[PDB]
Amino acid sequence: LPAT
Amino acid sequence: MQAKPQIPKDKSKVAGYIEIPDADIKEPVYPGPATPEQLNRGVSFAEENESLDDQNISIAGHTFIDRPNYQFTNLKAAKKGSMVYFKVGNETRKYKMTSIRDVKPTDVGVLDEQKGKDKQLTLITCDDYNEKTGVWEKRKIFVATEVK
Ligand SMILES: [Ca+2]
Repeated sequence: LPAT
Repeated sequence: MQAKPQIPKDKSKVAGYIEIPDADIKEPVYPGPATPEQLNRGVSFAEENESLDDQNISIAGHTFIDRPNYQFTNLKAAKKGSMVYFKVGNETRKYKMTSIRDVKPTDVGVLDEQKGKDKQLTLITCDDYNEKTGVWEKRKIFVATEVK
């Protein structure tokens, strides 16, 4: 899932 | 003749903007993917080839404890029945938080892109920062149903  | 917005080659241009009244947020929309380079500007499309009319338009951004006007820091305040607005070019679409969930730090499937009848806006906002492992453990991603 992107967004760290 | 009518408007015809399309993620162009200006990876440097906001493809549009996004705001929520119940959450009090208003930020730009840059082209996917939410990779560090993009997240450098604002909530980028969780996916590079996202479509201006995709069955599921995903977007992601980091959160800030000391900043509610960040990408998705003030989202934790918004919830279902939340009216969401998506502005792009000269067009303003609309969505309403219909579902909300969370998943381990690897369930990429969050991009959830299957329902088409009622398109959607997959929101992705990471949080639950860890200081021991130095990484985000829980993941927060809300889906919204297109209404416009
Ligand atoms: Ca998609």
